[PDB]
Amino acid sequence: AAQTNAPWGLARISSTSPGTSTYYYDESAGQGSCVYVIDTGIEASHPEFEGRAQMVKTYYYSSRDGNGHGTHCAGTVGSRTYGVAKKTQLFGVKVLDDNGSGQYSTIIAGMDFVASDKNNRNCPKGVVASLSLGGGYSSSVNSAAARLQSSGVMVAVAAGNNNADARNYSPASEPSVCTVGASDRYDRRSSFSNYGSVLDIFGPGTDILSTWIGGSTRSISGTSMATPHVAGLAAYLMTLGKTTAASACRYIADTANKGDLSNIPFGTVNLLAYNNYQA
Amino acid sequence: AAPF
Ligand SMILES: [Ca+2]
Ligand SMILES: [Ca+2]
Repeated sequence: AAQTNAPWGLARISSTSPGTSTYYYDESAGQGSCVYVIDTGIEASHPEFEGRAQMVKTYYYSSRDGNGHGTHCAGTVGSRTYGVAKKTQLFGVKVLDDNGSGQYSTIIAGMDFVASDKNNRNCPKGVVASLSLGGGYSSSVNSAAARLQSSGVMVAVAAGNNNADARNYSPASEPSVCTVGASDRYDRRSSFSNYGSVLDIFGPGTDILSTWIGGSTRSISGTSMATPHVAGLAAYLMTLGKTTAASACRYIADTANKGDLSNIPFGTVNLLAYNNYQA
Repeated sequence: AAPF
């Protein structure tokens, strides 16, 4: 399949080169997979989700996304126009309040929730979790992320936006998950992107168009935007049978575009997520 | 935490 005039990040993840505008992907499109978006919620009523999104948990007075961040991330995973995996099932877990804040005990509860809740869902092709959030290092947050991964979920986490070593942030610093840095449309490391040995992969993260609350769209930037490209890519590859939740981060790194990015500090991987789709 |  070919989507013309796609957002640049979608075009990038199906290309060996920067500077193109068509997203190429197998029509299976993540059908039969599931992605949990652990964030501020998802506006499931957005036409872009086509009935494939739903809220499954909140820790606040409402499950509504009053912020937008979670809706945007979900759109990059799986919206019809803006998403990588256009037929995946999207499940929202609101661990962050409408101000974007979440206590670590709530984030941990939400990760343990997903590890259990997947057993209540139909995801024959596999399960992914996208965590575009974090804070300072916490062993308990990292352990929660490690348990979620161990339970059979492909966990993708944002590296953070401090232009610093991700080793000092959580869940970014948990080794066993897939820690995602951000790039821009000219194949530069995004200026804000964290880096370091704990990064597994980069994805598009600067000036990413996606869904927003109120049935709208907008372009924003962050490692938060890179993470759902990788989460969506994992769901897509799982549907194709190319990998599994335990192996997807390795598979994505194995099959990535190598050496394309600039301003990658010495000791950080130079790997950009790539679907290797050949019509 | 905060959103990224
Ligand atoms: Ca290249
Ligand atoms: Ca890792």
